[PDB]
Amino acid sequence: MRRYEVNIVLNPNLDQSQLALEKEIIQRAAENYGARVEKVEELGLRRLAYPIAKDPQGYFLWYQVEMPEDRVNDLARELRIRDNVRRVMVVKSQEPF
Repeated sequence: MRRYEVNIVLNPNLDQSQLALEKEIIQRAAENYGARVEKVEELGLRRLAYPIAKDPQGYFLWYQVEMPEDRVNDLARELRIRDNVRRVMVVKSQEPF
């Protein structure tokens, strides 16, 4: 197991209902791939470095997870297939919470 930060950008135009659903899907996927979700932060709306799906902003979520290294790429791939997920970036945790 190793600790990673998962940075997720979502469609900025979601209702709180839809948003809550997307977070539930993310957590189930992480658990299905063996991750322990240690911390979740809702960062909120930011201007993207470049527009995605023609929208210049995105709703940001950040997770600190501990999970097997061999499954990290499969989880990122599973997350990127939801239509509301605009961007996923996973980095190794340097200064964990």
